[PDB]
Amino acid sequence: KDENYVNAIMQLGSIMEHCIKQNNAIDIYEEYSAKTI
Amino acid sequence: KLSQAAKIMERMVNQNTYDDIAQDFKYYDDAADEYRDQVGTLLPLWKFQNDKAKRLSVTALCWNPKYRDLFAVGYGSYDFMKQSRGMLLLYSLKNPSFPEYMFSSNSGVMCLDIHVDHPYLVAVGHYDGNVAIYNLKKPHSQPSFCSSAKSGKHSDPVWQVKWQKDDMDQNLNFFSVSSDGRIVSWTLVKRKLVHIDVIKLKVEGSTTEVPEGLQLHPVGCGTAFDFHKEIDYMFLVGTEEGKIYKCSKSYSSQFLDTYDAHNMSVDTVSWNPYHTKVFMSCSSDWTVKIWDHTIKTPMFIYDLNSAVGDVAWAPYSSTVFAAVTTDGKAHIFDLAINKYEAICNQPVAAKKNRLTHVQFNLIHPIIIVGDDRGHIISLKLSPNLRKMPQKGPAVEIAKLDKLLNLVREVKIKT
Amino acid sequence: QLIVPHLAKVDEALQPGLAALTWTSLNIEAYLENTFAKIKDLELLLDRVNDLIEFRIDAILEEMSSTPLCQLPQEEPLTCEEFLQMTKDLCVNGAQ
Amino acid sequence: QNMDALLKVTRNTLEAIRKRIHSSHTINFRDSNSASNMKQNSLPIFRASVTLAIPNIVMAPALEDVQQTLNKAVECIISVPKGVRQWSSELLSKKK
Amino acid sequence: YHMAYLTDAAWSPVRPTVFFTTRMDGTLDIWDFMFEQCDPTLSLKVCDEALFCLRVQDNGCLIACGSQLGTTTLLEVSPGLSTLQRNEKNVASSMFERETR
Amino acid sequence: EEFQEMYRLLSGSSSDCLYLQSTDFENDVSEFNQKVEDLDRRLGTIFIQAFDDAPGLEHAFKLLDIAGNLLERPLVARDTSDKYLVLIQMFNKDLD
Amino acid sequence: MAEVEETLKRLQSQKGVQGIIVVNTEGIPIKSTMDNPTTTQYASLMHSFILKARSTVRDIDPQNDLTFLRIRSKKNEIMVAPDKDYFLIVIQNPTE
Amino acid sequence: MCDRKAVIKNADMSEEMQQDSVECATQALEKYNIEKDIAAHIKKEFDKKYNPTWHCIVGRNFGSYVTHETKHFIYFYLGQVAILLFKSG
Amino acid sequence: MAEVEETLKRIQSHKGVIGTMVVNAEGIPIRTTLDNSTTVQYAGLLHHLTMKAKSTVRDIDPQNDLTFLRIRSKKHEIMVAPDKEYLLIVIQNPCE
Repeated sequence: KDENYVNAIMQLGSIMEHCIKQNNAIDIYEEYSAKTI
Repeated sequence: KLSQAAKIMERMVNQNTYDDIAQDFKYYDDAADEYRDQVGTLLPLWKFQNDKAKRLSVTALCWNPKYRDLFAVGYGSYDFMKQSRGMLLLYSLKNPSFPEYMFSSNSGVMCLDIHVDHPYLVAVGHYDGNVAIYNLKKPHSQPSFCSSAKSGKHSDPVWQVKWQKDDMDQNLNFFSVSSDGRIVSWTLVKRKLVHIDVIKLKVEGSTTEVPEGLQLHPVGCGTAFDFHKEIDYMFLVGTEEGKIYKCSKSYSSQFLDTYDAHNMSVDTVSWNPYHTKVFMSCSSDWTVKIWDHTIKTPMFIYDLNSAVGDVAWAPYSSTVFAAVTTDGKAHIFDLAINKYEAICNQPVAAKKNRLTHVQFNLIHPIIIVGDDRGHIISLKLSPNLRKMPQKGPAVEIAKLDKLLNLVREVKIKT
Repeated sequence: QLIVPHLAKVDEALQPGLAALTWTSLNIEAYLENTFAKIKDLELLLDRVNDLIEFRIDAILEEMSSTPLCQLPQEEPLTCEEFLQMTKDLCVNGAQ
Repeated sequence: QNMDALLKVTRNTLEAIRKRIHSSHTINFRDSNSASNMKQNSLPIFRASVTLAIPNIVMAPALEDVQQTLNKAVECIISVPKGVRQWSSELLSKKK
Repeated sequence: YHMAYLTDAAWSPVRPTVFFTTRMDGTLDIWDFMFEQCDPTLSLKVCDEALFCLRVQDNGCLIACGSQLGTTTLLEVSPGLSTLQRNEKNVASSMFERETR
Repeated sequence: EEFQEMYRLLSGSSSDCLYLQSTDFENDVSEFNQKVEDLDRRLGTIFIQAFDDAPGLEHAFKLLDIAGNLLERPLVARDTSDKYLVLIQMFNKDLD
Repeated sequence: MAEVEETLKRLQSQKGVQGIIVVNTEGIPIKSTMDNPTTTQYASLMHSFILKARSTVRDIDPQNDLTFLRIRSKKNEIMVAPDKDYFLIVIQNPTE
Repeated sequence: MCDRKAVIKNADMSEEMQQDSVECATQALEKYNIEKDIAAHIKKEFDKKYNPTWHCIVGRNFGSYVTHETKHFIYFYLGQVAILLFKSG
Repeated sequence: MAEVEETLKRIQSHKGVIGTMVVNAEGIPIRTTLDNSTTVQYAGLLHHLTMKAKSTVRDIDPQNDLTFLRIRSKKHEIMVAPDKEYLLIVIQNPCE
């Protein structure tokens, strides 16, 4: 119910929504004759 | 013992240089298009450049068929007396700062293509007539296969190479065209690059007997060729003389049809990805001509007043294509909107700078323009440039058929 | 060092075309076949000599170089009576 | 090449003997803490028995016999190139 | 029709499509009629004298060639010429029937 | 099975394929003669590729007799005229 | 080896990368391009952290294992992967 | 009955009461989640069965230095929860 | 609250995200997308890993603070977002 819960979720959720797509668009685990004897 | 770790961070040092800016262009061009009626804009995205190819011309561009962010760039020298080495570089949108894979060739790279089934194999032709097959899985800079004089090669520069379906023995196949008039099918059998001469180009009407008894028959220099989407044997040859030879794979001696396309060198001939009958031609004649394969006459004529380096069909709809010219201007046309003028014409480079090649990303709405000094620029099409109207390829076929029939009704009456 | 008599014949094969012969000359084809045949005989000389040195002299020298004169066991500690086989039997057989 | 290869035979034989004799007292410490009684990680070259002969403790067989027999092995290793006939060298070191 | 008489031959015991041939010019011709039909896959200048006898080891890897001088050359062919390809017998069965037909 | 389906459509047609009426000569023979010549140049292209695949004199003449009774047509005669001279050229090479 | 050092030089030449240190599992740096005291406290303090990061992850899941760790501070992100007996640190400023 | 394998690391008794420690820790893990009561249930069962004084340590990350009577100490892993039971008193 | 949950359902609705929860700057969950026992173990361990990441930031330089934390393991990736009083920790599988 405290107001500091609201703006923290908005600030970090902007980081989450930006950086979850960073985990999604880039896959970290993506691994790219006959001689004389 | 750090090979696993260093490979992880090398791929993934390129995160904040991708997705701080990949989701940027997803919603960066949503501006000023509700106020502009029918004219689009090209949005300046990132610039790709390497120091090893500063004085070399971008001569071929091809997106990876599997990856929406990886593309391969080849570097050559269109200047005939300033020939030099040729670079093969692959850039990812994840790493705009540094290319993902570096390759080098002795002769100037003038053509490349990526296999659709095997995105790790690229066939690259050069100025000396050698075609080479590079493997991306191998970290070595050498191609897996490479033609030579003993294995068969062109005596003239290779201008286009295109991958093809596997042959009658299930071996990888690709075709090449060159200035020696030889269209050669190259087959990937085990560890060899076998060459098969399919079509030898000859010029008609100029077989003159010099008055002591020898006939040097004229050999039409080949510049551009593309295969038909549905018909397997159908393909076209864009020639130096301004002619388009409609040809078949099974007829090595007779062309199916000949179109007097242009009057200087036809740089690019490509088929429509939706309509099976529509192909297009561009040349240095400053005119951009659209054709049907059943009709001799060009359906559309677009004089761009500058030498059109390259054209490419867009794969989201069949009525829009792009053209780049030597004056630095990129031209966007839409036949359903403007049958006579470009809907967008923005100078993406300087007047001194000559544009060479252009292509579209398959999924993301961003284009790439090549250059004669090695520059690569990414550009997102505006929502005006990707405006959508039922869905399907037959819808795009019927949309272009109405445009075809109307211009057919134009030429019947007018 | 040993092929300078035959390389003199190879040096006898090349010199008329480099200096005396010209491009307008009509005896090029005879010079072409004479140079080709003498080069072809040089091809037969080179491949036989390469086979008799890269393998034959080198591997047999390598085979005897890799022979250990003391077959040291790791299953039983050597004693006074055990070490006599190392001194006499396999040492002589290795020498043979 | 033949002297060099033959020297590789003697130098590999003598290094193999020298490495095998050079073994630490506690070289079996990697297995367990009671390595004094168990066999070593690399097997000990010699085995002897310790007994009393008043007023002395004598180990059997004699340690001087171990050194002499090892030297006799070295002498017969040294005797191996004596039985090998040499070719294509006039003088290497046989005075003036 | 070769320029020299053919003196001995031996099929590959592991490859139905591979046979080896000898001439009097010391030429061992490696044939494989899925790759090339009218020409040998590999041609070797084994010696400068006339080969007379030819034998192949049962694994198909080692090849002995006897000459006019009483010498024998042991040749280790490539894994592409000594290993059975997938359904190589089925390739051979079809064209042998086709050419017989 | 695809060939079975297309003939079943002709067999199952309400109107007979053997329907013969006035002026039908100009109706279909001009289309029929077009298909004969198109098959002739397709079979002629097959023979030319097989003639390049013919490795000898007797087998080319057998292949000539395999594709007989059609080379008298002028269009395929022009196509095969050069390969007859090729057959002339390697009869020389067999004589040499 | 050659690919490992080439990647290290490539990572150092990457845009915004400030640091590269190779440390074993005890906290002792092995390969570094910078001054030692900043290298040493980079090595020791996060070796305490990688002993806590791997323990916390494995507390959550016994069969899991730590593969990578990102510590994004106000200046940069500590960008580091463990590998067998070592972990290689990349100190990269994403805004540089 | 959870299939938590009793990975025995150091068990200094006879084999019979090793299983009693395994079975009681299995009952303690099934009945309780807090490591207080898991260490309590093992100790109170062993105090009733094998006399005072026992001590039980239950946890996932601990390094323990304890002194124990002979034939009266086990240290083992039951699944992932580690149990240190030793007698001292 | 409506805008708070709208972002937090959007975070869960993003690709590969396994579970999202909010732990404070003390070690207790507030809301969760998982069960209570798994989240509490996730809350106590990852917060104590978060301040240990914060501790690793400040002993490197006291003027620096942690702003974001990714913890990639063999199975998933733990994504901690530190704030003044809350930690927005998201479990996401990048392979999904």
